[PDB]
Amino acid sequence: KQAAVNAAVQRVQVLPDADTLLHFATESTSSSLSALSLDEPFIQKDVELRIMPPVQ
Amino acid sequence: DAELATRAIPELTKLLNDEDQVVVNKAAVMVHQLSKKEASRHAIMRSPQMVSAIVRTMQNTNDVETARCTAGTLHNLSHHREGLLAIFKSGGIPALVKMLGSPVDSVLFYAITTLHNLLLHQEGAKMAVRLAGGLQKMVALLNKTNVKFLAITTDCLQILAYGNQESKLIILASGGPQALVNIMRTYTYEKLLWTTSRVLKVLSVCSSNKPAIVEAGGMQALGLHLTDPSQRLVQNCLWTLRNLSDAATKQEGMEGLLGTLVQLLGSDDINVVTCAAGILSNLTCNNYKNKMMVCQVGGIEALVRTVLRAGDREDITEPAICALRHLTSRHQEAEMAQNAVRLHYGLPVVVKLLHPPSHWPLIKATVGLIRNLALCPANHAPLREQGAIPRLVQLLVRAHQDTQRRTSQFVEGVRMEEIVEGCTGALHILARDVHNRIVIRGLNTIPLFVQLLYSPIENIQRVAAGVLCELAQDKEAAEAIEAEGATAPLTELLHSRNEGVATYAAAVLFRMSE
Repeated sequence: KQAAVNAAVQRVQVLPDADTLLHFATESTSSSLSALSLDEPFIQKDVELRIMPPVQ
Repeated sequence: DAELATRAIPELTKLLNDEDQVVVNKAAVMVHQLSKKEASRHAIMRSPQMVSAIVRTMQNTNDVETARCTAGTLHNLSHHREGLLAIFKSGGIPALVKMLGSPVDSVLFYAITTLHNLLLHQEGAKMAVRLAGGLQKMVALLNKTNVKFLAITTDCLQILAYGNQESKLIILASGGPQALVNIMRTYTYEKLLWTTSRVLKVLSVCSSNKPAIVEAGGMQALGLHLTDPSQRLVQNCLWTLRNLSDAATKQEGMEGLLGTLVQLLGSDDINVVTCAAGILSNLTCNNYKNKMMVCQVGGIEALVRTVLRAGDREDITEPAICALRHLTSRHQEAEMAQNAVRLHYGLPVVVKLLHPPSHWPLIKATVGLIRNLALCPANHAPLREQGAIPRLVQLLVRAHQDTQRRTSQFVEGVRMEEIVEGCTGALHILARDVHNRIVIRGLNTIPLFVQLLYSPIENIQRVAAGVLCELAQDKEAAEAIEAEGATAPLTELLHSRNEGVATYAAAVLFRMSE
């Protein structure tokens, strides 16, 4: 084989690259939702309810 | 009141258990008027017989005026602990779930507010709403128009969905993703958008809900709020978009989201930058169109600026460098991107990341980025001037030496065999420049390259025979490869499965004599 053809078989050939995905799974990492406009008087929730965090 | 109404309470219980459903209606209006007053509200609440009569009326009633008055009593009682416990003990939950199927607004408004308070403050309420089938009913109500109602209904969904696989699947099976995506691209009310993004955030970690939010146009819909004043909404959309990103690789019509994230890399907020860098690496993954678009909106400069700004913070650096590696290969604008990293003074920082305190996953990513940057001939000399070659050789040798003691696993999640392949592959491309070849050879790396032809890994043989191929074009170097006893394994690698290894093996054999 010649030098121009041997350097061509090498040039025809290519080197790739792999694109890897990064897997993120974040589901856990103030000021209450305003109450609905209803025909009822303003009733305040017990202190034990608005002081303590919701049941997990 | 505590004496006067306590004797009028068992009277209204008898009147609610009456056979004539006209007397029951008059009684429900009376109990309703008494739930308005504080003193008598406590009296209804303290008696289990009375509450079980109100619950019993509600699910068996056909009259609408009684339905609202009864659900209105339960609404008033739900502001109290003993009231919540009473509603729960008396089977108020399956009764309230049934009321979520009524056409009357006042009833739905009372039933969802009561169920919300129950889910928030009563233990065992979550499981009771699930077993009762309340999720199908709640998702079905996302077609409504009152913004505050939607915000409560969406919060009920969040509380129920959080950490529970079954409830996430019910939401999905009942058209949840589409109904939630509709809300983001329609309403302006902040409390609704924030609560809706939280449900979407919870749903985004489920492997089946994830591709469904994507096909519902969720990426673009969450993309609409990244410019909003409240940071809690921007941040929740970002965490959701980040979770979804590894499944949105094939999604079209992403121009806007990509452009906004590129802009977000410049914020002074650490969490915004970390997320935006993470979303960009995934959306730049195997999608040539996204790669081309990110390069066109000033993405390369933005990412180089991000890495400079980050320093030792790998939460930002790893996805930013991965984004850069993807943008620097397999697309029409790769050549431009390769030059842009240099033109935006990116090479000094990219080479710096190959050195400690940087951990293994970042180094592996940086090596792959350098392989890509080395494809551009205008990067051949500046990469040499930053000291990339002696470090790539140092990384290669130490990694190979660890593979030799482990002949007779993972380190920080990376096999040392991957660092060998990566570094030898980066040197293979760097070896296209004549001066780089002198440097590589001067590092006494030829005896190592010959040893790498004997490895059981096909990909290491390919890059080793490849670097020897580029080095062998200069006669003094080819003679040194021959003097290392490379003729025997390269002749054995001529018979290989991979045509890439065999071509390189043949080229060195030719170059060593002729």
